Amino acid sequence: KCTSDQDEQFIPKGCSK
Repeated sequence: KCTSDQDEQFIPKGCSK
């Protein structure tokens, strides 16, 4: 997930991957 709760400026390792 890219957005988790709310992480608009932050995407984790594996989101767009």
